[PDB]
Amino acid sequence: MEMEKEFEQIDKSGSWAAIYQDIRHEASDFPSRVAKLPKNKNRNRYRDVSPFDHSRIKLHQEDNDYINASLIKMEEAQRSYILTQGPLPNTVGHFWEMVWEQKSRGVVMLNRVMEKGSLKCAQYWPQKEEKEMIFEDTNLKLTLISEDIKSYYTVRQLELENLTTQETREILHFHYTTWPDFGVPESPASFLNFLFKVRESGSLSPEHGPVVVHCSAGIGRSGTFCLADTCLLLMDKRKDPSSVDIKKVLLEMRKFRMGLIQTADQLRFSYLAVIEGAKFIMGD
Ligand SMILES: CC[C@H](O)[C@@H]1N(S(C)(=O)=O)[C@H]2CC[C@]1(O)CC2
Ligand SMILES: CC[C@H](O)[C@@H]1N(S(C)(=O)=O)[C@H]2CC[C@]1(O)CC2
Repeated sequence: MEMEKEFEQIDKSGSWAAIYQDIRHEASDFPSRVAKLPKNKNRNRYRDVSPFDHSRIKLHQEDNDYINASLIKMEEAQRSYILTQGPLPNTVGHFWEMVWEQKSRGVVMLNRVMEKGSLKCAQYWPQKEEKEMIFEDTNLKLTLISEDIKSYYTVRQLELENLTTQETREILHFHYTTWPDFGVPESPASFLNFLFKVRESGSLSPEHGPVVVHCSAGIGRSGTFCLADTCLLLMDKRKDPSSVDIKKVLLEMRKFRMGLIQTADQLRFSYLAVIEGAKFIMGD
């Protein structure tokens, strides 16, 4: 079926939970043996969210190459994404090592450091220009260059220096600051505006390594971001945009990381975002 009318048909019939459970039943199951080794327990935020072995990002280190991060490679859309958990106190150096080694331009953050009165990820970037951060375990230096605070999101320019080689690179930090502590946003308008700002920066384009996107577990909000982006790109590329099947795209993405889209409300919100986004592209 088309998307917008399949949407109203699920709303009128109130069957979002049944649709979402079907997706959960059909989703891929691949091994995640490296994630479950005892030496990696303090590298995982949640015991039930792990990267598959076949798609995990490897650190370029001979001691321990493990990080909780997955490469999502979308062949028809010609887009790749790295989805990862919010960094932990003992993985902030690994996080920036990955950004460096994978040649990423942008980092997309969809959570606040504290939500619901609890810590959802480490404070992993510097908050003042004159107070830079040094990660001694991976030999990297990180400096805040500029910050632009808007009503729904903040964009930061950061300098990452590899202290071994003295090479430097500019990294863009895109921080969506207004996702509610409970539920999903009422309108997708600010989320779409944010997606378009990431796109306009070059961070999603083939001349760079894959964008790094995270929330707390790296599957819920993060899944919504890449699902919406890929669906909109496919609608632009194909002769028949009504042929894009958001459930099929989601199942393709779940070949590369488990659990993408965590609730039926996140599934409905993803439909809403793609539907509204397709009207603005036209092109309007
Ligand atoms: C009551 C929670 C359900 O998951 C609701 N469904 S439901 C029953 O299928 O209509 C959708 C999405 C989330 C929701 O609260 C609002 C409409
Ligand atoms: C080619 C990877 C580098 O050798 C990494 N650095 S780095 C970024 O150049 O400082 C140190 C040593 C080993 C390493 O993988 C992790 C920390």
